Amino acid sequence: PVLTTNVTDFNYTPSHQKPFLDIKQIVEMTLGSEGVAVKLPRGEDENEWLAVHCVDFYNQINMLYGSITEFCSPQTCPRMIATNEYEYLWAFQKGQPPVSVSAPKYVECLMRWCQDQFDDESLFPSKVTGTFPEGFIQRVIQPILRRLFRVYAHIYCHHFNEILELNLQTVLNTSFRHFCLFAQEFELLRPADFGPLLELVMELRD
Amino acid sequence: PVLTTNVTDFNYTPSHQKPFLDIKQIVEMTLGSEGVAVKLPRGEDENEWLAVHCVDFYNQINMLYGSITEFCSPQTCPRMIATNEYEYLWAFQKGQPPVSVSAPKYVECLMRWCQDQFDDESLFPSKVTGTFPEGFIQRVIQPILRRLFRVYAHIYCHHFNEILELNLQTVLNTSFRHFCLFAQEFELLRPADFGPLLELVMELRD
Ligand SMILES: [Zn+2]
Ligand SMILES: [Zn+2]
Repeated sequence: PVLTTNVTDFNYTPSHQKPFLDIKQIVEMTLGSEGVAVKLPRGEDENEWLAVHCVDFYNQINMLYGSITEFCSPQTCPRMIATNEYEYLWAFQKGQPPVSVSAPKYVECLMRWCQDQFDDESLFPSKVTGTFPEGFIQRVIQPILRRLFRVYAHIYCHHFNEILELNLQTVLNTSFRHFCLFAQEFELLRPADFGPLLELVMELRD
Repeated sequence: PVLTTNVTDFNYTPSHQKPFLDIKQIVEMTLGSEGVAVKLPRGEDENEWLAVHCVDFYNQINMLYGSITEFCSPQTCPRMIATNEYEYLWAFQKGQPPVSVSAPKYVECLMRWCQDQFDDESLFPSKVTGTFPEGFIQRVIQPILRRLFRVYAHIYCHHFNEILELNLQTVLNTSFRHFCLFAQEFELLRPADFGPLLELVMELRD
């Protein structure tokens, strides 16, 4: 949930997942940085296609957070924010009210939660002989995409300078563009799910 | 030195450094992947320019190894190799003969050794009022560049598929190209220092 208005032990720890098979200033920096597979194939299963890409998107965000993880600590980022207009909250026990947490605690919990869904055989069948549950796209895929977006939002609004230092602007913008086009093709994310990055999506998408 | 012919605890650990201030198959995969600041500025000090870029190159290699580190363990890569024609060795105590070690042990030792040179005030002055030692370029910069190259060699020859999975082919090729052009401009590396990547350098450089 969304609230709209030298210690290293507690930074985000990356983990790769095995394959399934103000805002105006921020956006101008993003576009200026550049100067320095979406459709379901015919005969292919939609759930499988969406499952494949959901694990792939997790892995791109894992690689991108991992590149800057030493710059995001509970002292640099005491709240999970995407500018001062958006704060994102985490519920530690399911069905309980979400709370304010530092950005790396948030990212850690969220990413480990995604891996727990990928690793759950009743959600993501790990054999050819398994099936997907009813409501898979709405009940599993959509919540995962909505949450992974919040990680992109924190990176762009609070760590873009570091991404630029490492020359990862094009990899970041390419991943995000593919994430947003994929969500559009299947109506997984709507304009409101983009929060502070709406203009970015308007520019990058096309 | 050069010899020419589920446990996770022992993979390479990344650490960012604060800013100073067969082979034919491998090369064709590299070029096909693409379809899916060098001169000293006027009035500027050469030692400073080379010191700045040496820490920057370390940081690009750190980010690139970090992206694939879970795929390089003492079981996947029991020797530090760049194809079966080149094995690179590490001396654990200075002045002693270098030995065979696993790739991630090698990379760990080498990168931590680079940081120890960057952090040594008598080599890399950490204030405006320090000076560089005599022989800086030959005795400090050149050995560091020669060693960092061996890390690029292992990545290209043994982990390129994983770099491709993460869409980092262009970032890898861009870093390596800039590394090789920088070495050419100042004669830091010679054609022999490139070992198995000579053809790659021939294609990428220009
Ligand atoms: Zn942060
Ligand atoms: Zn390896």
